[PDB]
Amino acid sequence: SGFRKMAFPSGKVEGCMVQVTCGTTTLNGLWLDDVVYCPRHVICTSEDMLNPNYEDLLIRKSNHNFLVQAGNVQLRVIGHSMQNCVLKLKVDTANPKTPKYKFVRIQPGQTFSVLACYNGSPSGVYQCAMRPNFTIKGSFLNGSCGSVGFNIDYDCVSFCYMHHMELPTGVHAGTDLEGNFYGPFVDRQTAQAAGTDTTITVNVLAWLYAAVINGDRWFLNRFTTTLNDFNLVAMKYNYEPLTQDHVDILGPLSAQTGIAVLDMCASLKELLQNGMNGRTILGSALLEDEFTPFDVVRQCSGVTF
Amino acid sequence: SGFRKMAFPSGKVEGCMVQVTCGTTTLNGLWLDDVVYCPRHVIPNYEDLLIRKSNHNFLVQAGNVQLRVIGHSMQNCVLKLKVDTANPKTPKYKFVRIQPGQTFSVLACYNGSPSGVYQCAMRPNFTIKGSFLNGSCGSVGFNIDYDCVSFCYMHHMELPTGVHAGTDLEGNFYGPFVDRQTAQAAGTDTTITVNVLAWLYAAVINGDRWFLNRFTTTLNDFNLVAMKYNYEPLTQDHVDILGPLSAQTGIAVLDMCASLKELLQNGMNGRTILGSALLEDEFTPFDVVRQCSGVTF
Ligand SMILES: COC1(CS(=O)(=O)N2Cc3ccc(Cl)cc3[C@H](C(=O)Nc3cncc4ccccc34)C2)CC1
Ligand SMILES: COC1(CS(=O)(=O)N2Cc3ccc(Cl)cc3[C@H](C(=O)Nc3cncc4ccccc34)C2)CC1
Ligand SMILES: [Cl-]
Repeated sequence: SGFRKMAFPSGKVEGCMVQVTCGTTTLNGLWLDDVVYCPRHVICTSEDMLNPNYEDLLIRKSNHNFLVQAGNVQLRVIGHSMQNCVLKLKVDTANPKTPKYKFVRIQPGQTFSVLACYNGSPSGVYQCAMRPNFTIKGSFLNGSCGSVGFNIDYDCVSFCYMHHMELPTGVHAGTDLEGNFYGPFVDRQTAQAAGTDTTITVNVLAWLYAAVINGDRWFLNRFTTTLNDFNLVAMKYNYEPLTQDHVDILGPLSAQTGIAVLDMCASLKELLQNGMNGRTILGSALLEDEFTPFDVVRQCSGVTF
Repeated sequence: SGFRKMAFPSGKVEGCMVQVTCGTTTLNGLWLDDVVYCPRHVIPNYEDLLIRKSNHNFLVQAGNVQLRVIGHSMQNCVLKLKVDTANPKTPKYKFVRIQPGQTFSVLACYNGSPSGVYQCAMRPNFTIKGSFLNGSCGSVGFNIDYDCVSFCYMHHMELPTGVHAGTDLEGNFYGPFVDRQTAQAAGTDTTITVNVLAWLYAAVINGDRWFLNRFTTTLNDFNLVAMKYNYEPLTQDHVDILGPLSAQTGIAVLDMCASLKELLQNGMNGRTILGSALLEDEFTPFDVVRQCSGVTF
């Protein structure tokens, strides 16, 4: 019993965190085999950030301009290249602590763990979701750039995010490990703002199924809904449209609890209309959207209370 | 910017998790140097049950390697299995006993394999609101101070309300519990007042000031009000501990108490604080300072 926002154990990622310094800028890098991956803005000044020409800034650098530190050991950079918004620093030593890993690009609604780092040293781990507007609501201070997001289903680390910047609203933007930004963001000090955010509907439904598994059914009703009538109502509360894929994905949780997806959609519609009336669901007074159907099946028991 | 429920990095603890099997029971153990620590219920008159066991009855598995048990002893509700191999991954560590209100990270494990990490607090009723399934017994709670792991909790059981109970690493239970199948229940819980105040200071630091007002209060008037909402009494020590956050934000502790008093009497009125519609009590003053400063390990 219980339902917590649970992160993956971070040990496999901790052994990959290094510090990268170029001139006055210091940030974090991910050391996998003989390559250190880091945000390309490590080559920038604060002035450069308005309209940086990364190709022009990079051609002026040599390998020995990049200082890489793994613990108390200085790594020697023997090559460098840029792939999209990430810099790949070839080093003389392969990381003996390199785990089994993949680089995966995720979709909005997907969750992952963030190992927040400063000066190549891990400070904390927390669970996050890629918002529908492609930002993340993280907890990051200056010096956190290069911190990574990941999942560890089985013993393989799937790296899905590298931190690049904080937007004016306090939310965060970054790239996959191939350097492609999530969303329409640029690694430039440009007037850019997160688009209007929405609630991840499939995740709220998954969390309502988690509540039923743990023994709570106060929020259910005798009604059902068509998928179209549910979406017409959901859009009015800034909820993401629910697709047939989302309905298919919720199939296993529907079969375990005995509550059809469209019947759980009817309960959500009523919760949006009435609120909670002094009650909570899994210790929360708001509808939680940062647990996916996969996270619920992973954390919850296979036997409904 | 941002404020999340953050756990310590778990790597130093992951390298200590092992699987312990005795008969039909399988649970987790903590391997430090040449000793594996686990709940004694893996084997009730525990001394009588233990005398009938030999070293070879305890099967200990670290990853894909079988460790050989060469001795065993009981300390309170914890079994200490002496093994033939010292853990080469043993970190710098201490065994510490925490107080209610203090927080810690839990590395939840099944079959000696870590599955997740989450942050939680020792409730004033000595239970923890964890997330554990069958097979999680022996999972540990800890804090990291510089490079030293301070082990503070070992999981033993789930109570009927779904909350959890366990011991320190010396085998002493947190709370009036016993390690047997009998009628036991968590007492009525209260809210950790000093932690709610710390979280209100975290909200101010993150730019949320709607709850701030011109009023102040006395410690006595605040405590009279707090007792009526099932909040723990606020002591002069709690006021002293909140000193740094008070100086940083410019809001006196009894000034923040007047805001909390108004939040208890009026509610949030459709508003949230740090993305929450409830008053959060699982961040200590030190957790707030640490997350709003970037301390590393
Ligand atoms: C909205 O302005 C802020 C960021 S900044 O200092 O202006 N900054 C400009 C900028 C622009 C583009 C890119 Cl790719 C990186 C950056 C940098 C940046 O985003 N750094 C930070 C990342 N993650 C959390 C940070 C919390 C605080 C400070 C800085 C952080 C540096 C919050 C102050
Ligand atoms: C009231 O909870 C139940 C627990 S039990 O299976 O009866 N149980 C009896 C018992 C007695 C003493 C001691 Cl020290 C440990 C235990 C065990 C226990 O507590 N295990 C569990 C711990 N943490 C989460 C668990 C979630 C599910 C199951 C079991 C868990 C085994 C479901 C009925
Ligand atoms: Cl995805």
